[PDB]
Amino acid sequence: YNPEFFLYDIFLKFCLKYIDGEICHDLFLLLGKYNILPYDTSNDSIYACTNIKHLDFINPFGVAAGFDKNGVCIDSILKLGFSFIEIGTITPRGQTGNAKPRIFRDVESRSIINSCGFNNMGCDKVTENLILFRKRQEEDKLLSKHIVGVSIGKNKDTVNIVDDLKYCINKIGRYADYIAINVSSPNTPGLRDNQEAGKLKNIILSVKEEIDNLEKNNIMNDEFLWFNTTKKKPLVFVKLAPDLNQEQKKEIADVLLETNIDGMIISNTTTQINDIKSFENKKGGVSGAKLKDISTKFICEMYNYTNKQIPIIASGGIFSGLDALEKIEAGASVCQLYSCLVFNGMKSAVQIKRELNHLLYQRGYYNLKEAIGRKH
Ligand SMILES: Cc1cc2nc3c(=O)[nH]c(=O)nc-3n(C[C@H](O)[C@H](O)[C@H](O)COP(=O)(O)O)c2cc1C
Ligand SMILES: Cc1cc(Nc2ccc(C(F)(F)F)cc2)n2ncnc2n1
Ligand SMILES: O=C(O)c1cc(=O)[nH]c(=O)[nH]1
Repeated sequence: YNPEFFLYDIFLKFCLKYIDGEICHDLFLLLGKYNILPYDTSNDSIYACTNIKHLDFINPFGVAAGFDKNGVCIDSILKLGFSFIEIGTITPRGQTGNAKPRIFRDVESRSIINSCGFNNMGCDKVTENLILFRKRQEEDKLLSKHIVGVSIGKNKDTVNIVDDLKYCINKIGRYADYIAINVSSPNTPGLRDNQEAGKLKNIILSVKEEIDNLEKNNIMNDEFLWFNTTKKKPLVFVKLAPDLNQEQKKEIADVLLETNIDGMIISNTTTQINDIKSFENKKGGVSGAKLKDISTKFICEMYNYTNKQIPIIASGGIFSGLDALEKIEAGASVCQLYSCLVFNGMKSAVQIKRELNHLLYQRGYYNLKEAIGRKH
């Protein structure tokens, strides 16, 4: 460990006590931007590698979407010891999002509620940011093999979703290792942009198509077209809300198999939790420990319904190595953390990786890839 991490966690716990949540987030994004945040320079355990198709993760931990919506702070967040980051959700046109304050924490239950409503600087500006990250990456030893995914969304104003995605893909696809389609947020009407199997099916196919076109259109060899990490075309993921009945779930599984989607992110925030007293007057989706059991259960179901064919990215409610293993044995290949960072601070990646490494050894597993879906 380090004093650096120690000093910052005191600082962060202080901010947690006094300051508004969104103000804290921005301050830490700002420290990152300025590169005063601490680095995890440790070698990751080779027995904790993971992959989704031919996309390779130096470790099983990344930061979920909504954390660095505008890609202002990628180098620093990655250097906290994460293998990947999912920037966005982005929109073609920048939006203010809903009225502030729109992030509320509950320390006792280690949980968050939000109604940001896709605030972001918009596709063009964010693409400029990612471009600059990619150039920084070519000369930053700590960033090599690190993965940046991009989460893409419809504008609140907009009538048609596909058009919005196509635009995003056209602008930012060249710089992405994967694309995350989310139709799972709370906070855009209504309540969840539709994932109607026919709708979703239509959505997924349009996305792959746009990506394919970029490959066709460009005259360059892949080494100079894909200005990303993998040097190949961005994979396609879809992020699902956990607020669906068992039938809606089975119908979605078919669609993912039908379209041969590269992976699924399970899951987004939920609107089905009331136990939080602080949150009673509040609007939006809930994150953190209260989501943990719900989202795990959801991982299991979709793992079964897709016949284990389709790779899973786990979110959220994961704070410990134990929480991580529970997601992995349910059928998840990689894990994403949001809430843990707010709760546990700068050290989350370092701590969780150690915790998982120890736990993998004490359960007799040889490597991480052996534990994926081992509850069946
Ligand atoms: C403040 C806030 C903003 C979020 N913004 C997005 C977003 O822009 N796109 C997205 O797909 N998920 C977003 N999420 C959902 C997270 O990516 C994640 O799936 C969820 O928090 C569950 O993980 P956790 O329990 O570790 O927090 C957001 C969550 C919160 C807390
Ligand atoms: C205290 C706090 C912090 C914060 N986010 C935050 C940002 C960055 C990092 C860093 F990457 F630095 F770890 C850690 C935490 N939020 N977000 C909503 N409420 C928050 N309250
Ligand atoms: O931008 C938001 O408000 C938001 C998006 C999302 O996908 N999930 C979430 O909880 N909030």
